[PDB]
Amino acid sequence: TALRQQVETLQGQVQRLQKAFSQYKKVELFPNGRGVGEKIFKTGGFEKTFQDAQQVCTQAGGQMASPRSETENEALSQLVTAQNKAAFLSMTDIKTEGNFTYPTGEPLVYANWAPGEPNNNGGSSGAENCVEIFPNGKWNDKACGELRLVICEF
Amino acid sequence: TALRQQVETLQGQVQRLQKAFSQYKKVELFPNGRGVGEKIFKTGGFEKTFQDAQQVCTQAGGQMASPRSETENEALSQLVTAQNKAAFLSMTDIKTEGNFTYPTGEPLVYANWAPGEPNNNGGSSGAENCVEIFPNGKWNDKACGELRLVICEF
Amino acid sequence: TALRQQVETLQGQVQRLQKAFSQYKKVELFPNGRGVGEKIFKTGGFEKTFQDAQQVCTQAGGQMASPRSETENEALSQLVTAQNKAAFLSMTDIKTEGNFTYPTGEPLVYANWAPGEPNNNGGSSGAENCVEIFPNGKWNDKACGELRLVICEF
Ligand SMILES: *[C@@H]1O[C@H](CO)[C@@H](O[C@@H]2O[C@H](CO)[C@@H](O[C@@H]3O[C@H](CO[C@H]4O[C@H](CO)[C@@H](O)[C@H](O)[C@@H]4O[C@@H]4O[C@H](CO)[C@@H](O)[C@H](O)[C@H]4NC(C)=O)[C@@H](O)[C@H](O)[C@@H]3O)[C@H](O)[C@H]2NC(C)=O)[C@H](O)[C@H]1NC(C)=O
Ligand SMILES: *[C@@H]1O[C@H](CO)[C@@H](O[C@@H]2O[C@H](CO)[C@@H](O[C@@H]3O[C@H](CO[C@H]4O[C@H](CO)[C@@H](O)[C@H](O)[C@@H]4O[C@@H]4O[C@H](CO)[C@@H](O)[C@H](O)[C@H]4NC(C)=O)[C@@H](O)[C@H](O)[C@@H]3O)[C@H](O)[C@H]2NC(C)=O)[C@H](O)[C@H]1NC(C)=O
Ligand SMILES: *[C@@H]1O[C@H](CO)[C@@H](O[C@@H]2O[C@H](CO)[C@@H](O[C@@H]3O[C@H](CO[C@H]4O[C@H](CO)[C@@H](O)[C@H](O)[C@@H]4O[C@@H]4O[C@H](CO)[C@@H](O)[C@H](O)[C@H]4NC(C)=O)[C@@H](O)[C@H](O)[C@@H]3O)[C@H](O)[C@H]2NC(C)=O)[C@H](O)[C@H]1NC(C)=O
Ligand SMILES: [Ca+2]
Ligand SMILES: [Ca+2]
Ligand SMILES: [Ca+2]
Ligand SMILES: [Ca+2]
Ligand SMILES: [Ca+2]
Ligand SMILES: [Ca+2]
Repeated sequence: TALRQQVETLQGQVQRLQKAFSQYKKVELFPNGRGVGEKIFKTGGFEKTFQDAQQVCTQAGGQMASPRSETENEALSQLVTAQNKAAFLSMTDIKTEGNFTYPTGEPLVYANWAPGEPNNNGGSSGAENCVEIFPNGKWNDKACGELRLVICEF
Repeated sequence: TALRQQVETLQGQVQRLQKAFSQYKKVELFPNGRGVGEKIFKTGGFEKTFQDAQQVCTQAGGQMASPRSETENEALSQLVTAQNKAAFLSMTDIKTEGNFTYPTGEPLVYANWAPGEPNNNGGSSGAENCVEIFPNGKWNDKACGELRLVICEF
Repeated sequence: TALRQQVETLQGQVQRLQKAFSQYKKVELFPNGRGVGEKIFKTGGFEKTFQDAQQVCTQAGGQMASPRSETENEALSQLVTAQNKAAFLSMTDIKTEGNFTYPTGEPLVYANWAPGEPNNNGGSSGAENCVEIFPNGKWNDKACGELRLVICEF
């Protein structure tokens, strides 16, 4: 009976927590984050080389963005559009040229290459083994040593 | 009895959640957010026309700021003061000139017009049917096509 | 029995809350925050005098940073490194020259003074009674009237 009073009080605390949490997720993601399913993408609003971006995302507790669907890709395109800066994705063809994989090593389940890309031609930058996403959502292979918007996936 | 052990464990988890949540609300609102009652105002730190600001706030899961009291208005004034940029509020007199309403269509329950305002005179901008808030908290009717600080209400 | 169903449902809600909360802490701290133990440090990304920084942190619900260990100090150094701007710490020697204390008045349990510091010589700024932290983590006594990165502790 007293136990009953305790779980009804827990129900009220839990529901208030859920309400307040729904609100603070929306507050937190405004404006530099987007949620898709269980994933959250968030930009730090600065640019780094691919290598430094990788360290930054891991150190923060996440990883670089691996868009596995149109919906996830659109969310990233929304972030780079707002920031007006193209962002590095997680994927590279470093192990095998022309074959872009996630950092786990599996092949892409989704791809949105711009016309003509990937082309592995960064001019004076040499080969292009990383991937940038444009405001329109399209992808281009870019040299990993370039500076691009950092977006992390959590 | 075992059930008793389970709710006492729930009590501990709930309380730790409440403690950590109180802290992460303060962390999140620092420095671009303010809480007042059940409302949270947060600025994105960029400027947009009223129309674009409306889309941005809705898309993010909220709406534009509708200050219904002195306390809510002060919180907004704190945000525009920090950003040093005047912000659009939610209210317009688009439906009826001189009669400012919330987006629901109800009349203001609170108003803080600067001296002489509203005046519906944006010079070359034409009529003024939206509302900007100044660092001092005072209001001026401004053309909706101007760019002003975006603050959203959640 | 029905009570049993209610606490098992609470267990599921609590665990989902804990999972989502772990994720939104990491999202929130990226990139301007760091957690150490029960503390969270977060920079606002602007500069203020020591006096104004104190007001800002208190008003936000926290206080200025009081690094009490190497780990806490490193977290601050990570924030000023990212921002490329030295930050004020909480400690002053205002009450007694050469004796730096926390705002509670207790002496430092940890210190990381740069070589030669503290020296109480701000040139035209006069005496130096506050403390700045550099990107390398080292400390220098600086005049309290200077503008430095604002980091708050929550
Ligand atoms: C770029 O480089 C990568 C790395 O080598 C290559 O990745 C491979 O892509 C192929 C083609 O789609 C893919 O094969 C398909 O796998 C599907 C899923 O089932 C497979 O994995 C499960 C485990 O999750 C196994 O239990 C299944 O039996 C399948 O096992 C695969 O079998 C093949 C031999 O038939 C073997 O070569 C693979 O190593 C092995 N994979 C794994 C993970 O065990 C199937 O439904 C479908 O029918 C295909 O078999 C394969 O999984 C990828 N390999 C790896 C290592 O991930 C790309 O081929 C290459 N090129 C491109 C264009 O991306
Ligand atoms: C600017 O433009 C707007 C839109 O037309 C006008 O808004 C109206 O403001 C008036 C004046 O304050 C306001 O009337 C007061 O309403 C108070 C609340 O009670 C009313 O609403 C409840 C429901 O919440 C009803 O159950 C009550 O019976 C009241 O109903 C109102 O009755 C009047 C006729 O007497 C009718 O014209 C209204 O449409 C109707 N409102 C609603 C929502 O049902 C009362 O305590 C108080 O005594 C006043 O009656 C009225 O509610 C506003 N109308 C709307 C559509 O929201 C402004 O008049 C106009 N000018 C300014 C200066 O803002
Ligand atoms: C800069 O300015 C400050 C402010 O005056 C001075 O702070 C003092 O530092 C000393 C030296 O370390 C420190 O004394 C040590 O305290 C340790 C902890 O135990 C003391 O506090 C507990 C309560 O938490 C008491 O129950 C203990 O009995 C100790 O009490 C202290 O006793 C001394 C007399 O023996 C007395 O003068 C203190 O006021 C008193 N402190 C308190 C808080 O009650 C001990 O383990 C250790 O053996 C030392 O005694 C002392 O606590 C600090 N005082 C204050 C007010 O915080 C610095 O000396 C000065 N210089 C520097 C270099 O920082
Ligand atoms: Ca390549
Ligand atoms: Ca290319
Ligand atoms: Ca008007
Ligand atoms: Ca006006
Ligand atoms: Ca001094
Ligand atoms: Ca000095």
